[PDB]
Amino acid sequence: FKNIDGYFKIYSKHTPIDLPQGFSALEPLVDLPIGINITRFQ
Amino acid sequence: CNGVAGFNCYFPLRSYSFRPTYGVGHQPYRVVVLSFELLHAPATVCGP
Repeated sequence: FKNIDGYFKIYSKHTPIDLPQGFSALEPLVDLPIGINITRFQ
Repeated sequence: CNGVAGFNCYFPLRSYSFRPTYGVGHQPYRVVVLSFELLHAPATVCGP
């Protein structure tokens, strides 16, 4: 999750298998023109 | 006026009672107003 230049960007990746080894890039999923201020999440 | 009509107590509404028999400059006009915003913004709405 990133928030830059008034845009919210979400990248995602899924895999069927403590964190595993190996390399696997994440592909872009969604961009949103929301333009708010973000400081905390849950 | 204790919530009742009377002298100096007028209901602030008035009816139109539109009829097809009025003059040309008397029938109701259907009006719309479109307002834009020319500023720096994400610019969600844009033309074809």
